[PDB]
Amino acid sequence: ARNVVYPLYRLGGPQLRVFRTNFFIQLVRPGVAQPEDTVQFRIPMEMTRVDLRNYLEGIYNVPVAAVRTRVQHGSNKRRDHRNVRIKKPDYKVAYVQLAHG
Amino acid sequence: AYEWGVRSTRKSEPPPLDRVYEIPGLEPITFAGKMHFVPWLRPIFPPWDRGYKDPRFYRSPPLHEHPLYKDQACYIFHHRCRLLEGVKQALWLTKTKLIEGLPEKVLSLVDDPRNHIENQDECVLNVISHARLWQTTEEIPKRETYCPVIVDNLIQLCKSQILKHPSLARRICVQNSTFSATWNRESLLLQVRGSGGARLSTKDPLPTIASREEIEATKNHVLETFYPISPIIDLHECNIYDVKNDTGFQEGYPYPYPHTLYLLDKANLRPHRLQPDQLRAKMILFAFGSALAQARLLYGNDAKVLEQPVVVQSVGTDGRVFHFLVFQLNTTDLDCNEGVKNLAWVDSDQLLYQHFWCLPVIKKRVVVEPVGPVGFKPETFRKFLALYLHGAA
Amino acid sequence: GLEEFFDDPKNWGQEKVKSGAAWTCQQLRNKSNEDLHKLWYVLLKERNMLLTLEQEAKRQRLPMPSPERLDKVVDSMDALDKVVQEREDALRLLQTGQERARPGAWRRDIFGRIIWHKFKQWVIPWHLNKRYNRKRFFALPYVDHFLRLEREKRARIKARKENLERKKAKILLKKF
Amino acid sequence: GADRMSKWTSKRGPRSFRGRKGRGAKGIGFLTSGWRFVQIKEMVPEFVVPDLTGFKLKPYVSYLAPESEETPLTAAQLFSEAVAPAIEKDFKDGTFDPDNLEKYGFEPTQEGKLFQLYPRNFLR
Amino acid sequence: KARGNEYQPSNIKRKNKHGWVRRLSTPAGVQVILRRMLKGRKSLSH
Amino acid sequence: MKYMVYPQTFALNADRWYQYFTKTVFLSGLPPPPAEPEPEPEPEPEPALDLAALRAVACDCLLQEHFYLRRRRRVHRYEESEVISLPFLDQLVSTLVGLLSPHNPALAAAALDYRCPVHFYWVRGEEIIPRGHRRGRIDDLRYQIDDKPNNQIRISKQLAEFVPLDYSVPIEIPTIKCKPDKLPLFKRQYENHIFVGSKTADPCCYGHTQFHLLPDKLRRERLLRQNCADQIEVVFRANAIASLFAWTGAQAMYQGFWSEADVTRPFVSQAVITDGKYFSFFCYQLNTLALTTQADQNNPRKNICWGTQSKPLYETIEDNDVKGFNDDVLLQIVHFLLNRPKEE
Amino acid sequence: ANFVSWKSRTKYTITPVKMRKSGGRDHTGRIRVHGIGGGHKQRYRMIDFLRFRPEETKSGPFEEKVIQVRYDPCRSADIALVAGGSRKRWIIATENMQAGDTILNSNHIGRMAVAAREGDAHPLGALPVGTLINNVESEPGRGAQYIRAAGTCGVLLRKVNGTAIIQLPSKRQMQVLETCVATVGRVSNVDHNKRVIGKAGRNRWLGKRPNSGRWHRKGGWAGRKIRPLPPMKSYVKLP
RNA sequence: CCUCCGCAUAAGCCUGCGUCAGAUUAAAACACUGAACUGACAAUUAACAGCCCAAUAUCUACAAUCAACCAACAAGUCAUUAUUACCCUCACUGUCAACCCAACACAGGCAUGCUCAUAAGGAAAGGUUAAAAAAAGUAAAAGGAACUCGGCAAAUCUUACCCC
RNA sequence: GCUACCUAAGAACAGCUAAAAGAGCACACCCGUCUAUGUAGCAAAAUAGUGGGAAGAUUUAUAGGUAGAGGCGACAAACCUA
RNA sequence: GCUAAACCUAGCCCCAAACCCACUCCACCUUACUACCAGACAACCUUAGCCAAACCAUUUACCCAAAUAAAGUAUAGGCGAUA
Ligand SMILES: [Mg+2]
Ligand SMILES: [Mg+2]
Ligand SMILES: [Mg+2]
Ligand SMILES: [Mg+2]
Ligand SMILES: [Mg+2]
Ligand SMILES: [Mg+2]
Ligand SMILES: [Mg+2]
Ligand SMILES: [Mg+2]
Ligand SMILES: [Mg+2]
Ligand SMILES: [Mg+2]
Ligand SMILES: [Mg+2]
Ligand SMILES: [Mg+2]
Ligand SMILES: [Mg+2]
Ligand SMILES: [Mg+2]
Ligand SMILES: [Mg+2]
Ligand SMILES: [Mg+2]
Ligand SMILES: [Mg+2]
Ligand SMILES: [Mg+2]
Ligand SMILES: [Mg+2]
Repeated sequence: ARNVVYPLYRLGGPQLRVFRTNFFIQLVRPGVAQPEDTVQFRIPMEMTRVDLRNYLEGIYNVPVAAVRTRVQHGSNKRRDHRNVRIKKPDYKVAYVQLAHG
Repeated sequence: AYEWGVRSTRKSEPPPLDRVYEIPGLEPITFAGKMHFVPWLRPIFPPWDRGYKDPRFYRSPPLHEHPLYKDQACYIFHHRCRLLEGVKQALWLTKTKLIEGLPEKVLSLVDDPRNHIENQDECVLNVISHARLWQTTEEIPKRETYCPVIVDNLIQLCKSQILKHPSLARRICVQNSTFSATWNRESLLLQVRGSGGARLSTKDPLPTIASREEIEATKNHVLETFYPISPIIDLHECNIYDVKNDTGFQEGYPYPYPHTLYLLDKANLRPHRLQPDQLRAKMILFAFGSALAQARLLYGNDAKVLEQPVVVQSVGTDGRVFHFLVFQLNTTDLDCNEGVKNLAWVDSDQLLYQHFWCLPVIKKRVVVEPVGPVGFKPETFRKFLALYLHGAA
Repeated sequence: GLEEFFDDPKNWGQEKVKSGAAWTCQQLRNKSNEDLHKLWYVLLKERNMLLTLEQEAKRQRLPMPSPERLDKVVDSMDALDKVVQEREDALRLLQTGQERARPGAWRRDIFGRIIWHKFKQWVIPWHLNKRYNRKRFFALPYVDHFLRLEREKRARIKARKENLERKKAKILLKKF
Repeated sequence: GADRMSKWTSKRGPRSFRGRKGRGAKGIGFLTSGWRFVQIKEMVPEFVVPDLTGFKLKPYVSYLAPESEETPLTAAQLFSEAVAPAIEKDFKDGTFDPDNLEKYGFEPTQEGKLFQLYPRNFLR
Repeated sequence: KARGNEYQPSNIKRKNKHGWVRRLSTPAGVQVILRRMLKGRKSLSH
Repeated sequence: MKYMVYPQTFALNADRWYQYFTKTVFLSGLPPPPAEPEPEPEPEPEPALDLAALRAVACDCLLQEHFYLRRRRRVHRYEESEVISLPFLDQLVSTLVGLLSPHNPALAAAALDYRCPVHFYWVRGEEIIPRGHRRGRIDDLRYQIDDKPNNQIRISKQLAEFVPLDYSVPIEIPTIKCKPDKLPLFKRQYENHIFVGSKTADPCCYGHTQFHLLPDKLRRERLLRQNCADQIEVVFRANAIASLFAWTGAQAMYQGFWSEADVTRPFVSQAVITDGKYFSFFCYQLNTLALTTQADQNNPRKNICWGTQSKPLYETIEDNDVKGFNDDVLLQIVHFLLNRPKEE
Repeated sequence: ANFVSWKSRTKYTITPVKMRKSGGRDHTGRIRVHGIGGGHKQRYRMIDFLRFRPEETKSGPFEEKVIQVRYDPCRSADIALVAGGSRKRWIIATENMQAGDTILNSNHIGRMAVAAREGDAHPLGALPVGTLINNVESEPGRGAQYIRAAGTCGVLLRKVNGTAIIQLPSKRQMQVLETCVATVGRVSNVDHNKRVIGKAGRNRWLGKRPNSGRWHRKGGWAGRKIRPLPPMKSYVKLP
């Protein structure tokens, strides 16, 4: 979940569980050539590799073999008519590699 | 006296508490209720503790309540102990007499022409060249990487003779082993815990070197003592310890009997490298500890003169200079200084080579000395081969 | 499977998907919590597919078939979250008599303003928390003149606003 | 000079500044002596996804459904529809005792259980 | 020689010299921040 | 800038990518034995191999680390593959070499190495630069392998080839319709090293057998946990291909061979790649060293790697004695160690 | 300014300690002393100036063994590493101390004076009158603050009913308690005056900056002054 | 034809010559369509590098310079042990460019590694003519400092003396 | 974040003559003697050539310190954001 | 006939009246906008000067009770500027 306070884990404490997740992802078409088992997603900033793997295998039952992530910097070059820079949002993209061929 | 703690760096005592804490029956009104500091008030806080154990933030109990705390201090010799009066210190701590030359058995074993290596001088020169110049991509290998390499390569070179002597098959070279031997010595509880490079362990024990005649005749020898310096200097005096006289291998181990302990000087820095006398003392004490652990394992915990001595061998190397040692242990009683002493034939300062030029030293575009080892004594490797061949012939 | 990031392949490039009636807060209150959870995940998958379609339409430089579907799903999930939060708030009020399930305190920071400081669930007590004891929740009153200046600036803005309202009303009455 | 207006992110400083800032992801473990990262399974949010095979509730509604007057749920309404019938019955029977409200659904302290309400133990 | 390049950027020096923590560490810097807030500056510090 | 190729890698299907980068064909099983020569002196003294003695030595080296040693710390579940299995591996290799010296005299004069580095640098293919002031210009795809086997054996006389230098196989080397970067692979610029395990002045130029230990990042249990079940043999295959190609290429370039002076004889090497308990064996034959675009237009030669499925040496070692012990794995180890340079 | 002194360690040890330079700056960061800064890096050997200090669980006078005589970059005179019992320490080497010698540290004061070789430490009452002494204290057990430089030496002049009178290298005389310990002989590293710096570079290595180029006119202090010796210094309390 | 360049890392900067469309207009010191641009779309994937460590005592005299002889001074850049605690693991962040500081697409300034002329990287001439004056060179009869405040500059390789 | 000085922890110095070296020739590198150009210039101090040094009192990257009734200064009334 | 020219209304000013503001979730004193760790330091202090005195050297209105008047009076003051 995002924009929420995580309970602080103490040694021996219960398992952290999220029941109504706040993460929404987009399945984007790659802009370059990628291996046949590679699926490209656009995920929120606070999502991690483990979060996306568990998301995919729990909500869509998609077997996942690998996850890599990176942060794309949105352009802060466009100027408004008042010469104020317009910022395109930075986003996070993930490359997942499917599991069983 | 002069004390070494500058108070500009010491801890600062807390500012004196408010005078409201000196009025009986009057309860101060502080900022503990707002859970943050404010410049007008001040709170006393009880000491805090955790109801749960956390290993990343553990705090050990004070030393006196440790279960293994002993009122009398035991003196520990480990791999990093450097004795001041090294050789004499080791002889006193171990109750032993030193012999200048190596035993006659090993030299007789090596003097047989058929017992030599096929091309011994060339093989040893090649091993030196590989350890000192060829072993890495870097121009001049460091001691930390060329000492163990040269020793392991010499061990393999000697191991190559298994076909000529089909009795080296009952050996092995164990790494990451430890000895722990505790003995009383004039009411001084001494303990040696040794952890070095590698030990040759064989399925059979080494034959005794000295005879019972020499063992008996040793009883007139008097251990030299150094008055101003205690024999205990430069040993870790610890009050927390346990008395376990165990070796690194219990029953059922196929190679129980140690053969030779190899002691490396892996240190690029001279102050971190041991001096030759200190290294010799280190190998003397390590061999004594191995022999003592074996003696306790085989012949109980009694302090007695052994009818079957225990022989342990050792060699300490800087990478260029070698020191050889054959140690024979005859007694398990070491509090008294009058009985029969153990024996130690020690050979000191044996160069395998004098210098190595990793690059061609050039003076006015003409080479004066070529790339290779300058000076080479085959007798050092001959002693090495004899020590390896002691157990099997 | 990954086919759930896209709609029925018969709808691909069909320019219209006739569906609507996003969930109403009352209709979601009518349901139970397990049904709410399952419907939340259904709406989550639908929202993911709609976001995927929107991004792909942007890449292809074509209009989105029916963009109002995304708004309907978004507000339906917002209503579901509202219903769950309402039930939780009522239960917390009933059992502990509290709102604002994140503990906090009215404090006064280094600049002299009145803030609502939310707590941060540490593991050691605050009196030996070193980082926490570096924040200052007090004034040091060299800030009082700045407080008065900000108050006067607020008063000036408010007076300008009221005067402008008066002038606009006067003009409106002058014409009509 | 330097860009004062752009938001300070993890891409902007020197090598040490990079890698310390982060992007808002929540930690799932700690760093040990060899820089090795130890993950804690309990610090990773486990997604509680239900079964949807027999679930007949679509993400939209039919237009034929009729409107209803909205009524936000209150603590009073929840009490009236949760505890009032049972406590009315056991007061009419004369068994209601004011001391023990626990068997009506109330609990004195919230520390004992796992999902405590005021400090909001759980996530979402 | 040429003397236009007096600015040799470094984020560490910038944040150490004109940062928020450095401002708040002194009552004078707190008043600098207060002056910025009163004037309505979009950036109170570096 | 060159791609850093890691033999022990977490990349998923790295075996095929390494096959492309190296121009290597892979086949299951050992290379066929050389039955062409006729050993008319079949009756002879022929000192038979002591299977009981070799099994005893192997089990003793196993028990010297796994069931028992005077350990100190715990030892933890991590760093197990370093504290237990690495000493087990080099102990086993040293004892086996010493015991097999009488049967294989080439082992006595060999050089045994512990964790020595081997590097190979080479060029394979080209690309057009897509961005920047060098856009549209052609550049070579450079690769660098920096390996470190747990144990190595180097000899001064080259081994015998397994198949002829022009040996043709109907299967073709896999090709990627994608960039090397997406393996993932990453580029870097540092020193280009061609290193056989020792400098050029060492008489023991050629290689005999490598010994590789899989790191803790690539445990069988971890691969199962990451939902990568059919990825277990891929790491073995990739390690074998990369390490043996690097070793054989360094051996060839130490003889003055390169892309424009390919070879006059094949180069061969062997490898035993293991987890703590599972073992796999590989044979490699470097045929061609001409892998550039210029030198690979009309080149029919391929490098060959032969490999086996990973088999467990033992099974559930517990109670001071090993429960199961596959003697065939130790037989494969000794058979690999018994290979000698061909003599007429 | 954030200045923390390097002299921050509360346990005596033999290994050299890293010492940070100052540049003639106090804790505030301003120049307090001119002409100081930027020499060769140095490490600190800890000198035990309390010459008589018995070990733990031991009380009486003790002997010691000069293990080595070493050069100290932090002082004019050289320093002897000396071991005894089970501990070693650095002390100020006096002249003619070499490795292998034995040194006596004694506390008991005798009815008749004792004969002392050039390296021992006795209470000033036990010493003969007129001996050359060094490393003297002021209170008993205070530790040696006076004569400690290379080649310098002082002389015991008289013994009084409970005190002893000592001449300093500057010829000033001071009386200390009879139980004040001092070491016999002159300090080592003699011929230190004859050292020739040779060039300004050697001064720079030594860590001293050049003098200011500003021309100061001389005042009334500049002429030669012939003053009488200052009065006796007394360190004996009297009610 | 030039190359005293270049390729990386650090630091700095922050999408800043990738694709498509507008090019009717707009900056291109002119233009084609792309370094002085508008909108949309797309990308930098960790092994490299950052981000570390449970306490309480205790230990740590012997530089480096191929470290071996020899030789020093300015005296130096690297080490543990004892007991208790501890069996979960591979997260997060940087990764683009023709680029930074100099108001500029500025003959200026800019740390380290690598080959020290290259396998990198580049273009002094918009076209013409062949005036003066000016700048940078090249060659010059006979003479050889007669110039000039002064052998400044240039060309050749240079003796002796003085002041500070 | 320039610059003056300092502190911590780093880096660089080819080749030849090596007298041993705050030695000599000489790169990189630091500086700026003299000339010419330039003078709203490429440049609010540059360019070309020529020069001084270049294993040291050297040069230099990083972080930190000293501030104006002051700091720092191998005193030039030097420098402390043209 | 090009460049241009022209335009009312955004808002503002001075009064009166009235005492005025600020947590949706998340983050923010460390390098602010950073989920998660053991020295607990801490603020309270007479303005000065320009200027006037035709220089300047004591001195030179400026402070927070509705008005007005007493009154620019009593007083102060290089007895002078002025207060
Ligand atoms: Mg002077
Ligand atoms: Mg002077
Ligand atoms: Mg790049
Ligand atoms: Mg400019
Ligand atoms: Mg080119
Ligand atoms: Mg041109
Ligand atoms: Mg022309
Ligand atoms: Mg022209
Ligand atoms: Mg002429
Ligand atoms: Mg003339
Ligand atoms: Mg004339
Ligand atoms: Mg001239
Ligand atoms: Mg010089
Ligand atoms: Mg020179
Ligand atoms: Mg002057
Ligand atoms: Mg002047
Ligand atoms: Mg005036
Ligand atoms: Mg006037
Ligand atoms: Mg005047």
